[PDB]
Amino acid sequence: MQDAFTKAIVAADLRGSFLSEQELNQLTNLVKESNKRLDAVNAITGNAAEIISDAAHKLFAEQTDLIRPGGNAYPNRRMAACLRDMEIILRYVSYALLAGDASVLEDRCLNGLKETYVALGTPTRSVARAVQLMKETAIGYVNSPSGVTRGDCSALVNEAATYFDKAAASIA
Amino acid sequence: MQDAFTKAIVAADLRGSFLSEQELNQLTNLVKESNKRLDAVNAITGNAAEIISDAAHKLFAEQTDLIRPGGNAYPNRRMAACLRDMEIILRYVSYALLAGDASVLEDRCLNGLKETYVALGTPTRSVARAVQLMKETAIGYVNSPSGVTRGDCSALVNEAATYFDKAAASIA
Amino acid sequence: MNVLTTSSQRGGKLFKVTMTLSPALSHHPWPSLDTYEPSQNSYSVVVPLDRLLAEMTYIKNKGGRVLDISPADLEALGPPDISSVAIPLKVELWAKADVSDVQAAIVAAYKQIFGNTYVLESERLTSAESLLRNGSISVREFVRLLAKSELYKERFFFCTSNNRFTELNFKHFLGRAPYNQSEIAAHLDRYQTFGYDAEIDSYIDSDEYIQAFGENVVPYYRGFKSQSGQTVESFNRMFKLYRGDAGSDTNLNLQGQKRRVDPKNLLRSGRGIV
Amino acid sequence: MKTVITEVIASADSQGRFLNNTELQAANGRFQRATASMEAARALTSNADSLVKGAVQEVYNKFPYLTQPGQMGYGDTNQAKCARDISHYLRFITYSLVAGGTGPLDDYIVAGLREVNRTFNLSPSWYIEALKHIKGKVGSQLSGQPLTEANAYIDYCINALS
Amino acid sequence: MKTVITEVIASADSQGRFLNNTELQAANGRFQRATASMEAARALTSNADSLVKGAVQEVYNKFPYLTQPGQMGYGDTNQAKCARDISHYLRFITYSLVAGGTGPLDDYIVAGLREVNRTFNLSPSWYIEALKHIKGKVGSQLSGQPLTEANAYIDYCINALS
Amino acid sequence: MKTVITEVIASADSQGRFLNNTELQAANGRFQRATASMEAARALTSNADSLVKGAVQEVYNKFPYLTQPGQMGYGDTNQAKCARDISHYLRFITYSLVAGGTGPLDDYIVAGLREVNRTFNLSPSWYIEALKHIKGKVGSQLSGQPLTEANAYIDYCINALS
Amino acid sequence: ITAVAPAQAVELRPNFGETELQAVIRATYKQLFGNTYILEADRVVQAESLLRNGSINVREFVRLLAKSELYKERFFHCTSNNRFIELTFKHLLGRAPYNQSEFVEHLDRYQKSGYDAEIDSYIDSDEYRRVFGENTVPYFRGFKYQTGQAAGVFERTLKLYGGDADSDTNRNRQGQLRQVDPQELLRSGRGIV
Ligand SMILES: CCC1=C(C)/C(=C/C2=NC(=C\c3[nH]c(/C=C4\NC(=O)[C@H](C)[C@H]4CC)c(C)c3CCC(=O)O)/C(CCC(=O)O)=C2C)NC1=O
Ligand SMILES: CCC1=C(C)/C(=C/C2=NC(=C\c3[nH]c(/C=C4\NC(=O)[C@H](C)[C@H]4CC)c(C)c3CCC(=O)O)/C(CCC(=O)O)=C2C)NC1=O
Ligand SMILES: CCC1=C(C)/C(=C/C2=NC(=C\c3[nH]c(/C=C4\NC(=O)[C@H](C)[C@H]4CC)c(C)c3CCC(=O)O)/C(CCC(=O)O)=C2C)NC1=O
Ligand SMILES: CCC1=C(C)/C(=C/C2=NC(=C\c3[nH]c(/C=C4\NC(=O)[C@H](C)[C@H]4CC)c(C)c3CCC(=O)O)/C(CCC(=O)O)=C2C)NC1=O
Ligand SMILES: CCC1=C(C)/C(=C/C2=NC(=C\c3[nH]c(/C=C4\NC(=O)[C@H](C)[C@H]4CC)c(C)c3CCC(=O)O)/C(CCC(=O)O)=C2C)NC1=O
Ligand SMILES: CCC1=C(C)/C(=C/C2=NC(=C\c3[nH]c(/C=C4\NC(=O)[C@H](C)[C@H]4CC)c(C)c3CCC(=O)O)/C(CCC(=O)O)=C2C)NC1=O
Ligand SMILES: CCC1=C(C)/C(=C/C2=NC(=C\c3[nH]c(/C=C4\NC(=O)[C@H](C)[C@H]4CC)c(C)c3CCC(=O)O)/C(CCC(=O)O)=C2C)NC1=O
Ligand SMILES: CCC1=C(C)/C(=C/C2=NC(=C\c3[nH]c(/C=C4\NC(=O)[C@H](C)[C@H]4CC)c(C)c3CCC(=O)O)/C(CCC(=O)O)=C2C)NC1=O
Ligand SMILES: CCC1=C(C)/C(=C/C2=NC(=C\c3[nH]c(/C=C4\NC(=O)[C@H](C)[C@H]4CC)c(C)c3CCC(=O)O)/C(CCC(=O)O)=C2C)NC1=O
Ligand SMILES: CCC1=C(C)/C(=C/C2=NC(=C\c3[nH]c(/C=C4\NC(=O)[C@H](C)[C@H]4CC)c(C)c3CCC(=O)O)/C(CCC(=O)O)=C2C)NC1=O
Ligand SMILES: CCC1=C(C)/C(=C/C2=NC(=C\c3[nH]c(/C=C4\NC(=O)[C@H](C)[C@H]4CC)c(C)c3CCC(=O)O)/C(CCC(=O)O)=C2C)NC1=O
Ligand SMILES: CCC1=C(C)/C(=C/C2=NC(=C\c3[nH]c(/C=C4\NC(=O)[C@H](C)[C@H]4CC)c(C)c3CCC(=O)O)/C(CCC(=O)O)=C2C)NC1=O
Ligand SMILES: CCC1=C(C)/C(=C/C2=NC(=C\c3[nH]c(/C=C4\NC(=O)[C@H](C)[C@H]4CC)c(C)c3CCC(=O)O)/C(CCC(=O)O)=C2C)NC1=O
Repeated sequence: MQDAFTKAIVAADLRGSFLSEQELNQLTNLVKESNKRLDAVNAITGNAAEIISDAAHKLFAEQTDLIRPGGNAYPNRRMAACLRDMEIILRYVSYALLAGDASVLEDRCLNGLKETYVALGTPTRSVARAVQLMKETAIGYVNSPSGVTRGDCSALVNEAATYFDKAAASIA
Repeated sequence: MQDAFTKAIVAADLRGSFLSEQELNQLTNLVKESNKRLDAVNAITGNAAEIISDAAHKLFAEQTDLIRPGGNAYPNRRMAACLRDMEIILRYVSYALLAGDASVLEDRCLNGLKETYVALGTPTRSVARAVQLMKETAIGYVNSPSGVTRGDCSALVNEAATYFDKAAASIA
Repeated sequence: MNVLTTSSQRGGKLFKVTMTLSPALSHHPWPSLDTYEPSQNSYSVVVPLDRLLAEMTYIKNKGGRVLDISPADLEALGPPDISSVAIPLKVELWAKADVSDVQAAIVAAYKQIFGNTYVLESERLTSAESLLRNGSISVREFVRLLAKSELYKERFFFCTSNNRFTELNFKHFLGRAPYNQSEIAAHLDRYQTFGYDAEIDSYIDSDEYIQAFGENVVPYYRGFKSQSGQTVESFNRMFKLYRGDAGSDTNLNLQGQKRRVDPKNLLRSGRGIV
Repeated sequence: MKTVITEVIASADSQGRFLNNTELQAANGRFQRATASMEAARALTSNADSLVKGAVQEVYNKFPYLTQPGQMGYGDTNQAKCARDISHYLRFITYSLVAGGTGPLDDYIVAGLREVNRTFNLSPSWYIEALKHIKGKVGSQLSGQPLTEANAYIDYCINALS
Repeated sequence: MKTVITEVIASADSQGRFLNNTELQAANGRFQRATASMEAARALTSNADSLVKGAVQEVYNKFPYLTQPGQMGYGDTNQAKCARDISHYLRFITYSLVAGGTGPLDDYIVAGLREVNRTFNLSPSWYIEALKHIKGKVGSQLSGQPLTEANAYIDYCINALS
Repeated sequence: MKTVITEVIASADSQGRFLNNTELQAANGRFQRATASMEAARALTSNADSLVKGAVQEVYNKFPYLTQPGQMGYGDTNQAKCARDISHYLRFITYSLVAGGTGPLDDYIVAGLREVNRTFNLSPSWYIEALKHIKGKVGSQLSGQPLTEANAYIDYCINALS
Repeated sequence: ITAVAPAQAVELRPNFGETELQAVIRATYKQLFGNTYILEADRVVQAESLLRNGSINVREFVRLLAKSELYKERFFHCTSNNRFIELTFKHLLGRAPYNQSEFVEHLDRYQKSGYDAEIDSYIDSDEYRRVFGENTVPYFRGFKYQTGQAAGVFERTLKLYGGDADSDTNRNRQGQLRQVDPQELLRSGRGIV
């Protein structure tokens, strides 16, 4: 598994080199913003259930076919599987966010996922949408939390978004 | 598994109580001395091989019967087992030292150990001695290391000793 | 064990493996004789890199045969995107060509006929292109000229079996996969008694070819769309045949020019005689 | 019992390995963090009495019907066992604060929670609402990293109950 | 690759669990400790080569028969491959410093070490002595927690070779 | 303890099976071979004294520096423990000769070898050189199939140490 | 009574129903954790989801459960390393250990390669593969003479199997101890392995 430092190290090694002063300071900056990062990961963990629930309510509000017989979130067994997948993806997105690298998300979650869903008959476009809704709400929480020091978290909100967007793209 | 805090918590709970101001400050002191504790655990880790080796050289210097045929550290297979056990015990002593509690040592290492050795015909008094030698050298290292800030580590040296002494007592 | 998710746990490179097992690995717990499930005749399992050497050794011993090893992450990105080629862009050469109208045709015939392999500039058929430019020959005529060339003979024929050649031929010349086992056989017997050249002519003078391409249209993909007298399973063969925009026919593969359409698969569409 | 210390030791042991710089760095986090944690702990400890009575009442104010006869917020014994239960939660929150991890919560409240609540007809909604209220008031007893810690664990209980 | 961040994530994942206050406290340790680590890294980075030539020579001075003909410290190629190898070690030490764990050392030097050294007739003693020397000189390039870090990883290599 | 006899019995037992012609043919090999083996054994047995002193010295002649002060070929105790160790090897070689397999070598010298040698700073190179020398001299004590047997086992030890 | 073990393994007969899958999941938890209650919150929902999707076999599901932190807390952190090895033989292989050599090899592997490599060593064993395969849940075997056994395994597996109401439960005041004697373990073999 990689994190943002480990990634630097692998690229340096492929040159046969000690880390460039370029790469050093990029990593010094990651340490600089790490308290914000911890709050951002904490924002997701602290509202995981609601993020999934709210995404869910809204997914089925839009796509009332999934909860009809014939639909891929019917009966209870399938809805529980769908709720479970929403949690799994939100979980690996939070891991990537602590790590500063998408690899755990791509390697443990996204790799093969689309082909799984197609084999199952699970409508990937609906799954992509559920991921887009989790993103909206998750970032909502990253931006408006309990008595965190005021500052600018937009860099981290972007990065979190790209992890949500990776997952969506990979699946649709 | 317990650490020194977890131990406090279990005793508090058995009263049905929030931690006593007594117990709170005992734990505040453990946090106070924690940098020293980290150096002490680091002293052992950083010299593990030599601690085992030096204990070993000296054990067989004293007890030349173990390395004769008929002896419990003969042939190579048995010596490797004996060297391995020295490492295992030094390892759980270092864990206890990071934790501030003996439980991991007693539960994962010392529990049943004497009866194992007796079943095997392994002379427990010799094993106890090997543990006493590891203690001497380990503490040596805890007390005289590379450019650590000067201060008093005797409290921690005692506590490390009791973990070595627990193991010895339990085994002999 | 089948089609996978993820790659690694601590970290790995997962490889998925495929074998053919004896009742030595897997058997039912029944009263007699040891048998594995008939549908797990060739079974596949995904193993992280360390357990991999140990697994292959075990499988080979207790009797199995490894059929493949391929990284899991290669195999997770699906099947090709086919949007560029579901419905292509047709290129056709007009009566009085414009000087670069004709430039368009040559680049495309190359790409399509040679199956997207690079044709380097030393390599191009210049005298033949001269002919098309002056109108002495037409686009279909030119298309036949490339096929009988050494460059075509060399990257696609000389180094692979006849099964493969014919399967490539259908893809290049006709744009569609090969529908039947009979098609393969009918062709192999022709090559054997009339030679390579007669056999090449047989796709370019065919009725199927003539309808769709006529004579001034560069052969273009057409097997991702329903056609006539096409078995239904020839639309899955097309995925096996074309591997994406960046894929190509390539004879430079480490393993060499090989198949792509399983012989077993062809028989599913019907077996007769001759 | 899950703490940063027990976790790194568990991970070392399971690979048959001495603690190394990775594991000691981790431990330093837990020790550096103790001050904020333990401030939250002391504030939650001395306000316990009122935090509990505040949350108990809020369960009845949000679910008015509970306090009518024939219901589970009626009579001395139900209302007594309620205060006790919220008190259990606050107690384990302080323990988790002091311990440097969720262990006390995981072992004494989370493991088994749903089975128990389901057999005894206890709705999680009450408990979430008790905790939401406790979270509101703890906004003005603490601030900075002690508040973040208090929040971390209160929210952890709310997610355990959803 | 073992870092505080990867370790806590691994532990969460393996229990199917979101990161909680235990795991985020741990991460803060790694981030709080980056400054000392990265100062050690910069000092070790700029004062580099000579460490290799110093240690290479010391292997021959301590094992004189080494630099004699017919021996493995003789001729340009042996002496070249030696400098390179110590340079590999220092390189991975800096990586381990920057990464927040032993991962780079574990994955690129420790995994397989003995098999390789045994097939190629390379004695660990040389490498330990190279590292003991590097440890002596790093005593005056750094101090405080940067020195402790440098030491942690140098010693880690010496234990890997014993 | 691995011998032809124990191996075939192990293989029968593990298939729940009486010994059959396959297994008895195997045993005949071991019995037919005993004469050459046991001649090697008797020659190695009576020359033991000098084979050991010859190999011990050769370790010092090939690694001259070992015999200087501060080194591991210096003083009565090192040089005593060396003779003993080569004597252990020759002893187990004779046992393996007599036993009809590598068992005695596998169980008493090979299992654990590297761990022990690594903890005690014993270089395999010495031991290989002791054995290479013993192999040189055994060229003129034996010939034919007794020499081949002696060689088989000496070489087996040298491969165990590489 | 150990009426119940003669055994009859349960499995994923290609084309399993959700009821048969839930019976397999309940059987794997009863085997790996004994008669100990597991809260629904403590279940490895990720590993159950992978088995529901057919993406893992019953062997790999047993591997994920034995590597879970719940198994470490109950059996590894609460017992001695020798008692842990006895219980891992009980849970994964359905037998007692054959000789004092198996303990030394497993103790040495655990010390060299850690917890996860020690769990993999039982599951990748040719004994696990030969007798459970990929699709059979682990089950108690020590009541049948098995090929290449040691008669003392029957008595030791009886000592390890206190019956269908017993708990390898880690709370029994004393807590996690040992149950097969070292002296009695030594009869059957003892070697300078
Ligand atoms: C237990 C693990 C752990 C956490 C969670 C942690 C958080 C943490 N967040 C901090 C700051 C902060 N955190 C934020 C975060 C935000 N600002 C906003 O306006 C957004 C709504 C939000 C975006 C994510 C900001 C702006 C600061 C102050 C600037 C800084 O220190 O970087 C600080 C510095 C002290 C302070 O200023 O309060 C800490 C210690 N430390 C830890 O050890
Ligand atoms: C990577 C994990 C980690 C370690 C190892 C660590 C060590 C560490 N040891 C420290 C102090 C110290 N460490 C010692 C230790 C000793 N004094 C002696 O004379 C004895 C030989 C030895 C006994 C163990 C002393 C006396 C101090 C200064 C007093 C104190 O800060 O408590 C300090 C405070 C800064 C300083 O004064 O240098 C740190 C950060 N911090 C960490 O994050
Ligand atoms: C799900 C239930 C199920 C079925 C149906 C099944 C079929 C099956 N038949 C097999 C072999 C076999 N099947 C046959 C059958 C025949 N040979 C002939 O010539 C006849 C035409 C025919 C008998 C009518 C033979 C001879 C083999 C052994 C092939 C070999 O190993 O060479 C094997 C390979 C494993 C083994 O040999 O045990 C499977 C899996 N396995 C199953 O688990
Ligand atoms: C069978 C072998 C063969 C021959 C011999 C051949 C001749 C030939 N020369 C052509 C054109 C041409 N040939 C020339 C040659 C010349 N221009 C001058 O002023 C000079 C007097 C002379 C050079 C010495 C030019 C300029 C054109 C292009 C005419 C145009 O497109 O306007 C064309 C029209 C097609 C094309 O442009 O490629 C043909 C077919 N083609 C063949 O396949
Ligand atoms: C690259 C050079 C090349 C080879 C080697 C080749 C082999 C080959 N042999 C084939 C058929 C065949 N091959 C045989 C051969 C035999 N039948 C027997 O019973 C005997 C054991 C054996 C003769 C010794 C038969 C009978 C068929 C027809 C099978 C059928 O259609 O049922 C086919 C299917 C196409 C066709 O029938 O024309 C190919 C591709 N094709 C090639 O292009
Ligand atoms: C051998 C004779 C033959 C068959 C049977 C055949 C089936 C066939 N149906 C196709 C598409 C299709 N088939 C349907 C059919 C349906 N959509 C629905 O929702 C209904 C349930 C169902 C109508 C009852 C649709 C909608 C597509 C287009 C799928 C797409 O492009 O998204 C395609 C892809 C190529 C194309 O779109 O032309 C094939 C090959 N092709 C053949 O050559
Ligand atoms: C859809 C657009 C498209 C792409 C992207 C494409 C890639 C592509 N690159 C190829 C070969 C190649 N690609 C390279 C590239 C490289 N060699 C190196 O060492 C470097 C690392 C790298 C250059 C940066 C080489 C050397 C070959 C020839 C391999 C061979 O034949 O041995 C081939 C095989 C066919 C051929 O050789 O023409 C394809 C299909 N083809 C396409 O149609
Ligand atoms: C160590 C941690 C721990 C927790 C958290 C815990 C919860 C818990 N609550 C219980 C009962 C109860 N819990 C309540 C709760 C409430 N009643 C109200 O007025 C409110 C609606 C609500 C408070 C918000 C009630 C009324 C009962 C009695 C249920 C019964 O026996 O009918 C019981 C059943 C045993 C008993 O009757 O005491 C348990 C185990 N037990 C524990 O050991
Ligand atoms: C990525 C981390 C990494 C390490 C650590 C590494 C060590 C390493 N050292 C090697 C050789 C070598 N290593 C040395 C070492 C020395 N010679 C001397 O003068 C001194 C005594 C000593 C330095 C202290 C020598 C002489 C060789 C050549 C061995 C041979 O091929 O005969 C080789 C064999 C391949 C080769 O010949 O380069 C490896 C793999 N390789 C790696 O990839
Ligand atoms: C049953 C089979 C068996 C073998 C093979 C064996 C080897 C062996 N050699 C040892 C020590 C030793 N081995 C030597 C070897 C040598 N010193 C020299 O002068 C030469 C360089 C070299 C001989 C070639 C030395 C010097 C020691 C003492 C190491 C120490 O304790 O510092 C020890 C450590 C216990 C002890 O000090 O006796 C073992 C176990 N032990 C066994 O039980
Ligand atoms: C064969 C069918 C079967 C039975 C009957 C069975 C009993 C059984 N009860 C156990 C624990 C338990 N049983 C209880 C039961 C009670 N506590 C009380 O105070 C009450 C008096 C009583 C409820 C009426 C408790 C509290 C434990 C947990 C003990 C502990 O871990 O501290 C355990 C230890 C394993 C575990 O905790 O899951 C077993 C094996 N297991 C089985 O497989
Ligand atoms: C590594 C962490 C991890 C992930 C991410 C994961 C995904 C995953 N989702 C699955 C099923 C599923 N996933 C869904 C999800 C959805 N259905 C919809 O219509 C929506 C678009 C979407 C919810 C937003 C459904 C309905 C199934 C069941 C498909 C079926 O069995 O028919 C399965 C098959 C196994 C099972 O059903 O338990 C896997 C492995 N598994 C994992 O272990
Ligand atoms: C929980 C952590 C843990 C410990 C502590 C442990 C001890 C332990 N030591 C053992 C053997 C051994 N232990 C020794 C140790 C010694 N011999 C001596 O003469 C000296 C006095 C002493 C070294 C100081 C020896 C020689 C054996 C092998 C006995 C034999 O097989 O004959 C065995 C038998 C299994 C095996 O040989 O691998 C265990 C279980 N196992 C564990 O898993």
